[PDB]
Amino acid sequence: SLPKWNQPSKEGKKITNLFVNNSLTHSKVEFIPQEGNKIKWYACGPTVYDAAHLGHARTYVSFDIIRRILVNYFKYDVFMVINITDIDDKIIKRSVEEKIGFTELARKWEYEFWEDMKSLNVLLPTAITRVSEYVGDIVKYIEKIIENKYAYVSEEGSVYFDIDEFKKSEKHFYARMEPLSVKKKKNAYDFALWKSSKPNEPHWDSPWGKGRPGWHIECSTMASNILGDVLDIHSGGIDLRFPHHDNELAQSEAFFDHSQWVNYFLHSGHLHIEGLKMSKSLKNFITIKNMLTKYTSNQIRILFLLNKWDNFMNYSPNGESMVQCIEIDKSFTNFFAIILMKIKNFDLNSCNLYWSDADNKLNLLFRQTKNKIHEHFLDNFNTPDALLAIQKLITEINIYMDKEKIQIGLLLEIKHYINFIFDTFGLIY
Amino acid sequence: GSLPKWNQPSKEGKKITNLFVNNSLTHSKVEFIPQEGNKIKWYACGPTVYDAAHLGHARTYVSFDIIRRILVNYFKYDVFMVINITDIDDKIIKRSVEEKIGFTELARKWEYEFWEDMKSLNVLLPTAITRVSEYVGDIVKYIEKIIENKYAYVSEEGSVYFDIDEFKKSEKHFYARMEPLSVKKKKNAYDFALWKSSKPNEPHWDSPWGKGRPGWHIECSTMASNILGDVLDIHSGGIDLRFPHHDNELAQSEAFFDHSQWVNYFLHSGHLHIEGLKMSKSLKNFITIKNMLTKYTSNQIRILFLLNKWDNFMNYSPNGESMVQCIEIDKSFTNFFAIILMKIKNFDLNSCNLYWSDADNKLNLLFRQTKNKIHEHFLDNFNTPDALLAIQKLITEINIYMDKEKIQIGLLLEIKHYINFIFDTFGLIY
Ligand SMILES: Nc1ncnc2c1ncn2[C@@H]1O[C@H](COS(N)(=O)=O)[C@@H](O)[C@H]1O
Ligand SMILES: Nc1ncnc2c1ncn2[C@@H]1O[C@H](COS(N)(=O)=O)[C@@H](O)[C@H]1O
Ligand SMILES: Nc1ncnc2c1ncn2[C@@H]1O[C@H](COS(N)(=O)=O)[C@@H](O)[C@H]1O
Ligand SMILES: [Cl-]
Ligand SMILES: [Cl-]
Ligand SMILES: [Cl-]
Ligand SMILES: [Cl-]
Ligand SMILES: [Cl-]
Ligand SMILES: [Cl-]
Ligand SMILES: [Cl-]
Ligand SMILES: [Cl-]
Ligand SMILES: [Cl-]
Ligand SMILES: [Cl-]
Ligand SMILES: [Cl-]
Ligand SMILES: [Cl-]
Ligand SMILES: [Cl-]
Ligand SMILES: [Cl-]
Ligand SMILES: [Cl-]
Ligand SMILES: [Cl-]
Ligand SMILES: [Cl-]
Ligand SMILES: [Cl-]
Ligand SMILES: [Cl-]
Ligand SMILES: [Cl-]
Ligand SMILES: [Cl-]
Ligand SMILES: [Cl-]
Ligand SMILES: [Cl-]
Ligand SMILES: [Cl-]
Ligand code: NA
Ligand code: NA
Ligand code: NA
Ligand code: NA
Ligand SMILES: [Zn+2]
Ligand SMILES: [Zn+2]
Repeated sequence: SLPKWNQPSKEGKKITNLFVNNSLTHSKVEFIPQEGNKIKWYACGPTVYDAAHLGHARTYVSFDIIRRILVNYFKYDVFMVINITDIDDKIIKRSVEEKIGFTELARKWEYEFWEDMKSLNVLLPTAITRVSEYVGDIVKYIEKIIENKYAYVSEEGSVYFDIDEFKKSEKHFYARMEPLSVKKKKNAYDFALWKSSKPNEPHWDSPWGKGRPGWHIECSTMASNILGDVLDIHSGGIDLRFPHHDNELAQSEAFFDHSQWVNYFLHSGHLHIEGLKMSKSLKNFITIKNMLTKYTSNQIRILFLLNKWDNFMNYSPNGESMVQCIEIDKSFTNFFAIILMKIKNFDLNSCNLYWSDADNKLNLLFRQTKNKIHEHFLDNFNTPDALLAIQKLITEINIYMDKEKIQIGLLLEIKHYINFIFDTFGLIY
Repeated sequence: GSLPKWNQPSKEGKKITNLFVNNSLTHSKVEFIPQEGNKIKWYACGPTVYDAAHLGHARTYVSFDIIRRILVNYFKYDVFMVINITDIDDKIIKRSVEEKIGFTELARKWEYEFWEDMKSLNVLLPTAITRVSEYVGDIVKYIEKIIENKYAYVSEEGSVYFDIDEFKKSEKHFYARMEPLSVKKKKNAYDFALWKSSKPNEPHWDSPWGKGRPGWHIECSTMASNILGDVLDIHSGGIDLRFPHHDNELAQSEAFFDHSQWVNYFLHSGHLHIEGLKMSKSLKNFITIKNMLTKYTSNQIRILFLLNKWDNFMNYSPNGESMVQCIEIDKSFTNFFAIILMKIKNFDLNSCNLYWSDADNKLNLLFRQTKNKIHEHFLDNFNTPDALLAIQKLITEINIYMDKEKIQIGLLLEIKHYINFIFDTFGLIY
């Protein structure tokens, strides 16, 4: 009578002993691919009606880092999909007051969104799926949900998910991740898959009449069509856990008539500003473009690296939060300057190369750091502690370069390792 | 039992990739297992610095550079690599008297040129460089311990010789583990000098046994032992060095530590031949690395080696016959990057429909197949020839997809990043 989770079998799968905080189990569990070393991942994208703000940046940069860890560090094979919500009540209302038109507006703010991602060094996904391009597939998806007796059609022409029918099934549980958050309709908790459209509203043809997709049906449709019956990872901010993500699971479970559409559901914590979530609704937001007029990409990525992806974070404006980010950015910059110049200008003809005790000591700390970072990454993508490991290492390399006789080959190897980690962080020096 | 036995490392607590390597100790492909965790301690015999390096030298150092890059960059093993510089040697001594420029100055000259040649070929420097001139004191202490364990004796002239018969008697010791069939002052003709009493007009060093110079092989056991210790994961070199140089290193180090296995995996690269014979200084058939670089680029030379399995022999056709294919491959890669970078830049999100089409699905399917083919090849004793071919086939389809199909920009980025990742593992630069 309470929801259960099935862990993937380990037979035939890439095993790293990675553990992640899974919202389906409300706990840290071992990450195991559904197939081989493959990771099918779907991530909720923006509604393109306005600029993106620092809170959006927190989620997309945090999960960009995680993706980089998964691909660049652990050498998993990741296929990532992001939707663009270019049809929405919000897009419609903003397009009338601006009088610029449904599509011109969606395309404008989609452009600015990818430009903002580009500025933060956020990698593009393998696939981008616009809702406008998938309306035909949404209708076919909805039709099968009805064919499976888990959705019904109102007289106005709307289609609603039948929660009671879905629960009835022993194979299904509704609201797996937030159980306690639960005239035309059967039950008040039923939500629309297809919304009948007024003559003055944009609409699409359907077997049930002119209408528009409902709030959650799009994400289940596109992810199912591109990634199929089992997603390894589905991600988003914690606010989307209920009702958006829980409703995605009900739709996809109802469509495929199975019990687990997602193995691992990851939720980033919110960025708060003066104790409240950064939200357009609260008019407390800092745009990404505004943030880049005072701080660089490396500095902003360091800020997110310092805050565990799954915890809440508080941003103090006026740069109180960014002081530490700027100090770390400075130490990284100067470190690379010295080690690069020393590498480039080092002359072997004049240098004595005997492997000294200081060389042995630095090397030992270097290999210890590699292990500390590996354990940190396995521990739910603990970048704050991995970043500290790099800083401690750099403190000792700095001492060695200044005083000790330098083994050039050792310094090269150290530079290569730190480049590799910084590429995993998305830092660029 | 008249045949050497090999101890495979335990698998418990160690990184297992299912990599297989051609281990000259077993004369076979065996699963590679680190001695400790994911660490690999690796020692590689370096050059003798009395002259220029040639294409055969290049083949071995580039081949093992690629292998090192695969182990580190692809499989994420933790590798410590040591290369010696043989800057004391009969040849160095003979040339420095003919030139009258002086022993260290001459060795330092050709050492400089060796490293400039490696940098031109994009060969990464090892973690540790050990000059013999810097380790002669340690060489002497090493010899002392070998004598204390009764595995070496001192001639009256002041030379010190390894005692093969004493060494073989031990049940724990077997002499010539890798070429069993290749086996006056001395007890037996098969004994070899660890320390040689000093010839007149030759440089010399003090020792408890008199003025002398290290013998041919003692340096490599000494430096590898002092920095890496009693068990090397990997020891590498050209196949000609397997016997007597590498088998004698094993006898020296086993005698020093009095144990049974100093090296877990011994890798020997194949020779580069020119007109059916090994490229050799003695045969006067060699092409210098510098000479080669006036006609061909680093990428082209590395592609030449990528196409030939590291442990096979390869025949180099001169006048650029063998380099024709390499230059074609390098040009196709250059054009590929020029094109894919332009298409990425010119992509307009307003301009393009982004629906995940069946052509997008087909290219992606091929892309993931290529990743697995390349993984299987790297596990298959570092089969770069078959991996390079996999990249070439993929690039051909990406070229077709770009010309006609409506392109998924994110897919193209992922593909370009993977190819950059594989090309970095190859030491290619585009
Ligand atoms: N203050 C905040 N802190 C962290 N993440 C935040 C956020 N606000 C939204 N998201 C997240 O940003 C993404 C895009 O939001 S959307 N659907 O376009 O409004 C979603 O994953 C939200 O949870
Ligand atoms: N385990 C390791 N230890 C040390 N250096 C390592 C490394 N893995 C990669 N590099 C290094 O990281 C870079 C690979 O680029 S990439 N894949 O896009 O991040 C190169 O500079 C490698 O030498
Ligand atoms: N024709 C050839 N093909 C491939 N490898 C060759 C080679 N000649 C020498 N080496 C190799 O190049 C390295 C240089 O060492 S030394 N003692 O200075 O010559 C050794 O590992 C030789 O086996
Ligand atoms: Cl499952
Ligand atoms: Cl993302
Ligand atoms: Cl991979
Ligand atoms: Cl506009
Ligand atoms: Cl940037
Ligand atoms: Cl600044
Ligand atoms: Cl902070
Ligand atoms: Cl120097
Ligand atoms: Cl970097
Ligand atoms: Cl044995
Ligand atoms: Cl052993
Ligand atoms: Cl090498
Ligand atoms: Cl010089
Ligand atoms: Cl170069
Ligand atoms: Cl033999
Ligand atoms: Cl060591
Ligand atoms: Cl020799
Ligand atoms: Cl061979
Ligand atoms: Cl040229
Ligand atoms: Cl050329
Ligand atoms: Cl080049
Ligand atoms: Cl060839
Ligand atoms: Cl490259
Ligand atoms: Cl490039
Ligand atoms: Na139920
Ligand atoms: Na919520
Ligand atoms: Na014996
Ligand atoms: Na030989
Ligand atoms: Zn969604
Ligand atoms: Zn050697």
